[PDB]
Amino acid sequence: ITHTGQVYDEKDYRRVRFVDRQKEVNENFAIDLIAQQPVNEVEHRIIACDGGGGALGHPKVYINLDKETKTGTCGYCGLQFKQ
Amino acid sequence: FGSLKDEDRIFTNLYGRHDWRLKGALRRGDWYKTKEILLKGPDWILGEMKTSGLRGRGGAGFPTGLKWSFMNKPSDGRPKYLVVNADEGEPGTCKDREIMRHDPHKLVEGCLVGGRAMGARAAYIYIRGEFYNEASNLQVAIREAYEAGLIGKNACGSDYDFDVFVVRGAGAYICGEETALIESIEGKQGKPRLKPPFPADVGVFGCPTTVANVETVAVSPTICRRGGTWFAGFGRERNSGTKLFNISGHVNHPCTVEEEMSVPLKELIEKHAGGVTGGWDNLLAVIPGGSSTPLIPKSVCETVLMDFDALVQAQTGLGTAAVIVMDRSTDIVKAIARLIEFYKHESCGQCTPCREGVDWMNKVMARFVKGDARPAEIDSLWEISKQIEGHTICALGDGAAWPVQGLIRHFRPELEDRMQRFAQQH
Amino acid sequence: DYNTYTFLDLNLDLSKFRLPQP
Amino acid sequence: VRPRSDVTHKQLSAFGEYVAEILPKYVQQVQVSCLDELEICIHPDGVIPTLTFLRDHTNAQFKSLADLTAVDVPTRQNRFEIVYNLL
Amino acid sequence: SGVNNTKKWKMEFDTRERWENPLMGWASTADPLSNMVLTFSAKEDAIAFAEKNGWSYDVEEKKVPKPKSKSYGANFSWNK
Amino acid sequence: FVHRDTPENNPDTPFDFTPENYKRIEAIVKNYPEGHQAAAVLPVLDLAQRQNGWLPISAMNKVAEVLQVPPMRVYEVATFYTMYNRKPVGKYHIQVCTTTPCMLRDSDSILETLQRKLGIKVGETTPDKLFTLIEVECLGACVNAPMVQINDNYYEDLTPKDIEEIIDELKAGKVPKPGPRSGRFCCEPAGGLTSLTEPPKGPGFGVQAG
Amino acid sequence: SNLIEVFVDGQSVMVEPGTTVLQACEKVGMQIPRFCYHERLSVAGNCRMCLVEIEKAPKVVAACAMPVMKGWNILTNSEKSKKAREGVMEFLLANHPLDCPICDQGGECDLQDQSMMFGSDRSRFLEGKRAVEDKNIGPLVKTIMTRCIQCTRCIRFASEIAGVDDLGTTGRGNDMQVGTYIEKMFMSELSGNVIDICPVGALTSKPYAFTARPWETRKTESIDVMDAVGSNIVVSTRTGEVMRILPRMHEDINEEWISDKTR
Amino acid sequence: PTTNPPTARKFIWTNHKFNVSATPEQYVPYSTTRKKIHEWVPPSTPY
Amino acid sequence: PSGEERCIACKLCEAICPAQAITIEAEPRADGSRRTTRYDIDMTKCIYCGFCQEACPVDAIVEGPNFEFSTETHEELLYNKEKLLNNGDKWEAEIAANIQADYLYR
Ligand SMILES: Cc1cc2nc3c(=O)[nH]c(=O)nc-3n(C[C@H](O)[C@H](O)[C@H](O)COP(=O)(O)O)c2cc1C
Ligand code: SF4
Ligand code: SF4
Ligand code: SF4
Ligand code: FES
Ligand code: FES
Ligand SMILES: [Zn+2]
Repeated sequence: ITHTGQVYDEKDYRRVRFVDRQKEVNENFAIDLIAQQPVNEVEHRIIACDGGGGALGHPKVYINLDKETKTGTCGYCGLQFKQ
Repeated sequence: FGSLKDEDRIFTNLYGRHDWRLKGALRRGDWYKTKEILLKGPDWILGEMKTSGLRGRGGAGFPTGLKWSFMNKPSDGRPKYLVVNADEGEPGTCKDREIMRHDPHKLVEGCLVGGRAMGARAAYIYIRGEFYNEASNLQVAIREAYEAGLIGKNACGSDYDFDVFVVRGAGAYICGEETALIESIEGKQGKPRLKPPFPADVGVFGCPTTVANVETVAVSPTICRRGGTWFAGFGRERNSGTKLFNISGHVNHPCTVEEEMSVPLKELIEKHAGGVTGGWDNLLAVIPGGSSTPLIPKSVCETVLMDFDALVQAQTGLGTAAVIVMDRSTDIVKAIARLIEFYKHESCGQCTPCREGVDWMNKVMARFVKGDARPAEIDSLWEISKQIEGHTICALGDGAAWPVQGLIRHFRPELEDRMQRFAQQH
Repeated sequence: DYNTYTFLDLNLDLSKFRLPQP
Repeated sequence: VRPRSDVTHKQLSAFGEYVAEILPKYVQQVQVSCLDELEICIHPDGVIPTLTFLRDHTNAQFKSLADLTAVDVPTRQNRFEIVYNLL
Repeated sequence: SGVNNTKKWKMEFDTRERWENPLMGWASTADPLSNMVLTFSAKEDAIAFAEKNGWSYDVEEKKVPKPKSKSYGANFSWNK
Repeated sequence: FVHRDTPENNPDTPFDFTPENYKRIEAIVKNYPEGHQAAAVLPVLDLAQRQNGWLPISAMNKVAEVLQVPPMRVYEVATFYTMYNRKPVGKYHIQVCTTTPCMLRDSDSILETLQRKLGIKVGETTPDKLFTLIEVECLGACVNAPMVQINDNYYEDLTPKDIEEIIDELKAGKVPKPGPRSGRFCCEPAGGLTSLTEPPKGPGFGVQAG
Repeated sequence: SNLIEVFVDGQSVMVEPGTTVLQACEKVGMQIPRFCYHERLSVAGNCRMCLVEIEKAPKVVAACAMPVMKGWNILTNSEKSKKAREGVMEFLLANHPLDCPICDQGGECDLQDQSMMFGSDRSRFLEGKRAVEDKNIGPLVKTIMTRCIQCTRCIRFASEIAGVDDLGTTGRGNDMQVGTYIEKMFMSELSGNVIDICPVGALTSKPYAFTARPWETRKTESIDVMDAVGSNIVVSTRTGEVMRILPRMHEDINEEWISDKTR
Repeated sequence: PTTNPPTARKFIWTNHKFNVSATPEQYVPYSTTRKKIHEWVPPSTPY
Repeated sequence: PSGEERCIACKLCEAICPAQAITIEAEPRADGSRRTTRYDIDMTKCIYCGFCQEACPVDAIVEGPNFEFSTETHEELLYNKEKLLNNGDKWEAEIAANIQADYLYR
């Protein structure tokens, strides 16, 4: 159910906690939300993902998009870029 | 002073004009007293070198005699060796390309004359692979010599047995370095070693070894023939003998001519070679020893003379004595910038200070040519420059820092204006 | 004019002269 | 880097010697930190005597007790290090 | 490769139960002397602390790296 | 510097020294001290290139076996030096020297001339694969500043036009008089010898006794 | 006999002839900041982060590689030997990708600490950085090699401690990347030690990728039971489940190394 | 908010809720980590 | 903005929390990305210092404007990743405006 497949077993009693209450979960899951964003087709071997917004984003990092097969993915945003 | 006589010059075959092959060499009488000299013994030969006062002739001008002497210590059961670097990579150096191509023999007897001085079992000549044709010339010459019996067992009538080999370089400036020539000879990657295990002590293949600029090996037979005194007389004090001078760039007749070392610079371009293109007044700067040495601006040139002592007083190095001249028609900021590009495309990357430092100066230098960088950045490069100068495993990082230091030292106002020019147009 | 193997083949020719190995 | 006046490190140092001389039966070590603070160290028996001299001496009146504390160095045989700070 | 944490002796009490907490899954411990590690400068002083406090002790001798001979020349040995 | 196996450039391309080449390899090994065959890596690897300009990963592997050296070692040497292609290369493979000495004597012009002459941009090769243009660094021969190394030859002291002439010679026919296509002989003073004007000396001259 | 006396800041330590300058400082107790020098790996001199200043000498010397000589005073903390570290650390950091909150050698970094202790507080590298394509060296070691400080301890271990002789340097300049030229996995026992021996977090462990962070890990010293060498090991436990087993040094049994199986 | 509206980011809620504490919508804390020590389930086939 | 949670589990928000409130355990997500399996701020333990706001490199954990979250039961005050992420989604518009106003100062 949750982001990590956290689902109390059919016999676990913490399910009593959810009795007469809502088990809080978020419909918007990141694993999926990042996928939607398309691969950025940059034209330089190495590009940088400042995180969007500079100081309001994530530490700046340079990605090597040299591997033709795969696409570079910022360890921070998850945004992907291909040459 | 200067004005060496052609008669007292060493490579008469310079500029060709005489068969680089043996016959022409016999008329030159290059192989005249070789048997006798070797018969004299290792010590006597090395002694003549000391008397000569001959310095390096290659990159750093270490006293040749003392250096070679370091392997005149008794053999410890490992064959001693001779390595004659002919990489000739320092930008501006065609100095060596001559002896190798024009007068291969002089170097062949230089090798055996030098060999008995160090008691080397054999000599390997690392001519840069770029010069394939050059190689063709020397082993033809080496083949002639053995056919004659001048080299090999029973070398020139001497019980001394010396074998000379030629090794292919593969387009690396660093291969030139003394510890790195060895590793290329050893077959590993061309990465210099640290000096604590000195080259004589740990040799190639763990056998004592010594490395000489081809010019240094070539003059040893003629210096023994002419005697240290004759040679030592030509130079000024510590700086001695006559060193070939290669003048390239912004000069009317660029050429390599050998002249009395300690020859005034304003004169070198004036008497041999040719006048500074556009008049001596059109001299923005000159780099006396090649790319590694700092360039000196014109004020100093009129006064400075080409000898290593005088240059170190001037803060520049005689080095390979390659004179590169820059008229007032050149963007020095870009001239030196390509030399830093020359060093980023070439340093081995073994040591942290050169690897990142030379790349760091390249990035800053490219911005400096554009003028994008602010004025405060200029003194930073200075600080980046000396971090690289004293911390590097080899001298190339030493060499990369000096041109940067020269540009800031004498042309700081021009770089500031390029700084200013870009800021104004926004 | 020289061939691609000039250096190597010339050397092989010199092998006979080459003094004995260490 | 903090500004340091050596006037104090000299004044306090001298006083340290003065105290030590006057109370040599108990003062073991007298040091001035690099922070210009004196720290006479006394044998436990000198608790009464050293304090009293400081509370009632014309050339060293130390009327109020800022604090009494005890660091505990377990390694040290004498575990506690009673420290009395006076003004 | 720093050795500044291998200098002072430490005596550490034996590890005890760390059961998972049902409501949040946080680790839960019933042993008070667990997180306590006292630092003593010398082996003799630490042994003393155990004896007077009455805790059982099992001292482990310090093991320091043995001297190792190194020299850059070796790597370029004729025959290694 | 990563060899991602490709059908063309990968060991499926079998490599083996022609019988003659192997003979050459043997001599090369003889020069070095016995027990130090590994030292012949550079020379042997070059021979491989002579055989096949591409010098594919398979070739590197063969070199290793021939010299009984770890495969990685061959790779290090190949990826370190620059005279090794490690890819397919043009029949002519011209290289233009662009260090400051040459540039100061207008090397850039030559490169530009070639770019359009060749019709190919630097770092690239012609469609017929006849010519590959590379901006190489100091190739020595600085005195004859304007200079380029076509294949093994060193064409020197060239004015833009001269190259076009040379390239044409290469494009139709062969052996286009490789060398400095200028009036000067080698690296002499262009106008006239500043020295070495007089005849050379003779054996024994000014020789100290013995 | 065989006991030169060298002074480390005037402490007259005495060392067997042959001891390096770094080793001389160790017996006094001082520790030269070092990268690319491991006790049981050959001296290489790649980093030059250990430059010290022997007294009355023009240039600073390489600690890990300089045979000490009689009389020398090391001046390890000399204003000079601090510029010789304040300026090297400038370089290692310049091409470094700042993903320290990705680098799971977060608190286990000999490059942040040697930077927080022996280096400067800021940066002047206003230029751009570099990036090196990663490599799938294996299923145990995750090589995010854009982190590599080209210290060549891997290439040594992979040749000297283990006889793999596969890892090697490829190229020259600032794009010397120390990864297998062709993609051949580093398959050997003793493989996981590369993780422990790379001070940078370029190549680290793939199973223990992001499960923890070292300050939290409670470290209990125990014995290897997978094999009969009985190698000493430290089991790093967080909140009661083991997170990592890494080696702890036993001169006689496992001297800083453990098998691929038992970690 | 009318004058300068806020940035919309295609995850932000459109119906914001008040304190749901007394109502059954309330957060009930739970560990989101999965099991750690999986166990050997016996063999269901009689030996 | 894309929808990928900012936290990359560097876990120094846990390191600098004065009260030991934040508990983080992580594992590489299927995507291969670094993410926190469990992020639990115990608000009763938290003393609202705001250092976590300070420490985060990606600034994933922020001190949100709402002060009215009084709860009938003690368990509700303990917050897991889902409540905080939901709290983040609800107040993101104002949090973004607040960080926008104060980032130059920091
Ligand atoms: C980066 C670098 C490149 C060098 N290139 C050459 C060269 O091309 N030719 C040369 O003779 N020496 C060169 N040297 C100097 C050699 O390392 C060595 O000092 C010299 O060849 C010794 O010869 P000598 O005793 O005749 O001076 C170079 C040094 C460095 C650091
Ligand atoms: S290695 Fe990992 S941790 Fe150490 S500095 Fe580089 S990134 Fe930060
Ligand atoms: S990988 Fe680790 S060890 Fe191998 S070089 Fe890069 S940093 Fe040094
Ligand atoms: S919250 Fe900020 S700091 Fe705490 S882990 Fe996630 S990212 Fe690192
Ligand atoms: S620079 Fe082109 S010849 Fe040396
Ligand atoms: S430790 Fe001194 S060179 Fe790296
Ligand atoms: Zn990103």
